[PDB]
Amino acid sequence: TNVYADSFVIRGNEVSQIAPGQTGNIADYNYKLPDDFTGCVIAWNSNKLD
Amino acid sequence: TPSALGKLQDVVNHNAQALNTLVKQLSSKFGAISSVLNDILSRLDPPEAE
Repeated sequence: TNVYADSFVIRGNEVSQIAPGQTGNIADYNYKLPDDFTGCVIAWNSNKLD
Repeated sequence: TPSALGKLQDVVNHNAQALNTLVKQLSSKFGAISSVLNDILSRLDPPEAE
């Protein structure tokens, strides 16, 4: 029905924080996912680009 | 003879025993790591504590 794509770059090891029910710096201050989140998470290495 | 009202005594005895075992069933660990919901919520993340 309505699909939205978010884009953000993190320090790599913080990929575990982008998930429902997770806590941390990015999870609590920058980007938080609700417990009823229904979607997909796509993360790849960008050490050559960014 | 105190054993004249044995039926009326056993009725409330069985009722109290059922209440006691229903209370004790809360201390059971039905495949979980603990019988307290607060401990499970504080130890594991929501996706795993579900």
